[PDB]
Amino acid sequence: KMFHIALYEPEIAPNTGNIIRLCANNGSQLHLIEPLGFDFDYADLTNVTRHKNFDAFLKAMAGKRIMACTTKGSRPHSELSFAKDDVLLFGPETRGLPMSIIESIPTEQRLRIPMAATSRSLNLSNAVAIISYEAWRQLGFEGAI
Amino acid sequence: KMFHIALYEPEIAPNTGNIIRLCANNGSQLHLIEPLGFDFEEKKLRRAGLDYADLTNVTRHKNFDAFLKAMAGKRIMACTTKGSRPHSELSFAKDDVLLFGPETRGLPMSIIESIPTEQRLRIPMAATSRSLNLSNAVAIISYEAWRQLGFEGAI
Repeated sequence: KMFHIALYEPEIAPNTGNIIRLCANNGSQLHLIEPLGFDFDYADLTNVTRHKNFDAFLKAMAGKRIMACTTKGSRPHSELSFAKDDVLLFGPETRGLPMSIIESIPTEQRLRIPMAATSRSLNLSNAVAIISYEAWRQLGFEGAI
Repeated sequence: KMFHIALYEPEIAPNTGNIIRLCANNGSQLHLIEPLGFDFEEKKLRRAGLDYADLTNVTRHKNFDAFLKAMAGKRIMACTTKGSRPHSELSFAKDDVLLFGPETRGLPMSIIESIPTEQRLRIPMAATSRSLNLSNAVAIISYEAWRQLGFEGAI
């Protein structure tokens, strides 16, 4: 696997469906951190790991570098130096990551996607796509045909 | 102002909802080339969490000929699997057009073969059997292009 995409308590089933397919496209593992806000190709499901809670997730990822998507004390995603086996952690669609999780992540590991003057947020699946494909670009798209 | 995102005959309303957000976020104009596979019903933007103020950056074109007249003189990149070079290998510039085929079909051959090979873009893939969701493909290519221009217009 190139990267670990981690979704904290995701809300909207279609976004998670899109992210599962995206993870097959960039060669990444998806991690769903329960509780999920909806019910849970078969080859596309061999790339998904469910974790009972955030603590179980941390144990399973112990030793990996965790990047969090947040606008609090973050740089533009393209300014971080990504590496194989990085974890890319995303908050749910309507709330973002809780402060207790954001505070446990150093500011050097916080990333945001730049925005123009517009009040609308990006769809979560598109945000994962932009961040994971920027990270993959930095690794010369290792494993692509 | 930044780029022109052009969707040829898009099929699925939620993808277009996502791409409206993408274009508002990077300071781009969205171009919908009819026929579309959905309307812009009040009820339809409602389900997308959007309204008509979000459509101030959207242009509808009656057909591809109308689109070409409107884009007269602009550089047109085709985002296609029958593309030659990865999206990140092209050098983008302000006012570039990024043209995407619909969800289930590619662009017609008359469009693809009329575009120089060096302006045909593909997104690298681990698994080539599966295609990218159209909203994700737009996101990847438009934000790579915006990165090359130092995210001009971000706040």
